[PDB]
Amino acid sequence: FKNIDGYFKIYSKHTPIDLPQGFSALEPLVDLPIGINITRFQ
Amino acid sequence: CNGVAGFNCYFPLRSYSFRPTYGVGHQPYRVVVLSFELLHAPATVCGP
Repeated sequence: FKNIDGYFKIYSKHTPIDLPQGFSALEPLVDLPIGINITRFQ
Repeated sequence: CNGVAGFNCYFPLRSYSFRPTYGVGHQPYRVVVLSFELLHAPATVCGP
């Protein structure tokens, strides 16, 4: 999750298998023109 | 006026009672107003 230049960007990746080894890039999923201020999440 | 009509107590509404028999400059006009915003913004709405 990133928030830059008034845009919210979400990248995602899924895999069927403590964190595993190996390399696997994440592909872009969604961009949103929301333009708010973000400081905390849950 | 204790919530009742009377002298100096007028209901602030008035009816139109539109009829097809009025003059040309008397029938109701259907009006719309479109307002834009020319500023720096994400610019969600844009033309074809």
